[PDB]
Amino acid sequence: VKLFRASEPILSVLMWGVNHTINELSNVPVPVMLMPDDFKAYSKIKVDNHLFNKENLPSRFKFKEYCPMVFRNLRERFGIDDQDYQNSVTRSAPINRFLTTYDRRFVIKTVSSEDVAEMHNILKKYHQFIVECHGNTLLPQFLGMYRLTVDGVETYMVVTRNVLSHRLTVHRKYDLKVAREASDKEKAKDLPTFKDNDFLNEGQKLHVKKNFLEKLKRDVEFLAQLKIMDYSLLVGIHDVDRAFFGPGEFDPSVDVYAMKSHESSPKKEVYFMAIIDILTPEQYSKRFNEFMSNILT
Amino acid sequence: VKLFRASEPILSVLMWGVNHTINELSNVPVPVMLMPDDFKAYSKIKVDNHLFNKENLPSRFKFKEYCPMVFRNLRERFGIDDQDYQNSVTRSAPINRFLTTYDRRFVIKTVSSEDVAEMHNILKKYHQFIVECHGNTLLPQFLGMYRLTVDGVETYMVVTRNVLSHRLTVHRKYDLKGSTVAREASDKEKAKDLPTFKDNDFLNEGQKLHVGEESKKNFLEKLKRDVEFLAQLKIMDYSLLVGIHDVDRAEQEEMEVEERAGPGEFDPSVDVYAMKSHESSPKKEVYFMAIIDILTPYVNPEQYSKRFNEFMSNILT
Ligand SMILES: O=c1[nH]c(=O)c2ncn([C@@H]3O[C@H](COP(=O)(O)OP(=O)(O)OP(=O)(O)O)[C@@H](O)[C@H]3O)c2[nH]1
Ligand SMILES: O=c1[nH]c(=O)c2ncn([C@@H]3O[C@H](COP(=O)(O)OP(=O)(O)O)[C@@H](O)[C@H]3O)c2[nH]1
Ligand SMILES: O=c1[nH]c(=O)c2ncn([C@@H]3O[C@H](COP(=O)(O)OP(=O)(O)O)[C@@H](O)[C@H]3O)c2[nH]1
Repeated sequence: VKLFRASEPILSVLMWGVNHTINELSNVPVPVMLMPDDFKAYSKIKVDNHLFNKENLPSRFKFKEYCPMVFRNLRERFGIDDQDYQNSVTRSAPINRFLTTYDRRFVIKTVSSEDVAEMHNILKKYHQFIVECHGNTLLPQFLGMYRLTVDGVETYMVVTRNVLSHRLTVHRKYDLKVAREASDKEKAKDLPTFKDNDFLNEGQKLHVKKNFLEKLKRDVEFLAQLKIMDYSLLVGIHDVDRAFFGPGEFDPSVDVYAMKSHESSPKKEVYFMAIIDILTPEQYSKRFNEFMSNILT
Repeated sequence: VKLFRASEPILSVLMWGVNHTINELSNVPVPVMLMPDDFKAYSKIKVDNHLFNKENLPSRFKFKEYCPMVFRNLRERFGIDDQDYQNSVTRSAPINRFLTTYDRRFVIKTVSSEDVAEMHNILKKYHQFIVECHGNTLLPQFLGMYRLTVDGVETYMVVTRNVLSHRLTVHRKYDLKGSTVAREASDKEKAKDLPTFKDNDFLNEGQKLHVGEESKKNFLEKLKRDVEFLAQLKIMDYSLLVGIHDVDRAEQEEMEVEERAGPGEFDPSVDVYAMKSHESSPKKEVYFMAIIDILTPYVNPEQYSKRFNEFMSNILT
């Protein structure tokens, strides 16, 4: 009995909508191939209840899902079962614009209308690229894209697989990208978001092999070839020593970006690494890949 | 995996709609009491898909369900699981406005805006009457009420449990009102495969139904209660539907089917209007008898009750 009880009403709508669309999809056959119209398609449901089920849901709301067939296929190619996605979103309200599902498995990012249009422009080439990778890639893994309408205001969301581990507490986070550095406001947060200058001014390195770079070069060559800029690389460090289940112990089919540190590392660490924010040139490609090529040993 | 394949889009939308509302209802807890809000409530969904899932459903339709909590409660009170209701509507399209679910268990009647109004106007008294009779009534057992919009057109439908059996063939059928006037079946009707005979055809045929004292008394007590209730609510033009199933003929036809390559026993938990004929009776028969068509408000209602009951009393011995 899924009460869609949430910290606030828009989360109740997100839960109700992902539950709804994923069931509806379970009654839609898996095609032999996607078709171009699947790349221009959408689902839209408008709910108008009166004196009914208003306990946790709003009474009037709208839910739209962009390209349901394309994102169900992507979900498949990334190895995510549809019922697991639905459970991660509806079993418990998502948590803290940036959310994760209660089980920290997926992140729900609020995006702009421009970002939704941009993804619509990149989607067929992105999907074909993921086919040709067999999902082995450092790009964001898009699982769904939704518009919600609550109290007249529209909100747009993109669901991606979490870069960081959903079980291991991550101890230092870097948003590696002129020159950028952490605001002292951000620098005073419970888990800071250090940017590019303070990974060099701190002396951290990540000691591992070379095939990470082989995947990254393909990814960023693709991003540039699609005229995308402004993307970052997200890096997380987990210090095993800080500390049933275990320490440094993770499932690589769930934390897909995780990487064990070499025996040669000073600290006993596990790293997580992936590309983020790819919804918006060629020079960016080379400068950014250089920066990240000089951080593995 | 449910395609909702149907010969007409409206049927597909009906199947989608009952599926949707029953599954939504399964996330709403089951209340201790009904609140009065529950009798003025409704649920509305408006679907506008685009290049998506258009094999069977329309891209654009609307579905409204009335007092979903009250009819869920009624379903409970009549012994019907929500899961079974959903499955009879959605496993395969309803068939031949009048339909029954593929498994013959429930009847789906297209009704009018005024019928929906009168159903609201009587629903609270109807629920309490069902409550204080424990579901023991000849009246229609209402399980759902919906409004479909396909191609900008609104269709109201009312779901009821079948007066007739879902297994036993029904060989003769009458629609009796007890009216002073000459209710007789047209040559048109009388020329159909299973015609619905009316009063004067029931009398000019000398049909009686030997049911036996115990069932006859339960029946006449049920009917007296029910039609006093209808008179209280100023309701008229309701009929008694009677179906006769010939056990021997059923066996003959059954064997003529099996030759191309119990008997007369029914389950009163599903065929709730069903009665076996008396031990010492001419032919082995099974009857189904219930009241139908009770959504038309205001011969007076008390006068209608009187004439109706006086007629139905002597239709069975
Ligand atoms: O005594 C009542 N209590 C009610 O609670 C109630 N709810 C509906 N109705 C009757 O239903 C019919 C039209 O159907 P409906 O009302 O569903 O259409 P609508 O006017 O709401 O929508 P729309 O056609 O403008 O889009 C009309 O006779 C409504 O008066 C009720 N009568
Ligand atoms: O636990 C997390 N798992 C993630 O997978 C994840 N992805 C991003 N973030 C954070 O959100 C902002 C990036 O957002 P962005 O889209 O790259 O850029 P912008 O600030 O323009 O929105 C920064 O604060 C990032 O540290 C994540 N946190
Ligand atoms: O629960 C039921 N199971 C049935 O199997 C059944 N068959 C008919 N009816 C009712 O009887 C009248 C139609 O009789 P009809 O003469 O065939 O058609 P109509 O009078 O509209 O021309 C209407 O009240 C129908 O809803 C049935 N009710």
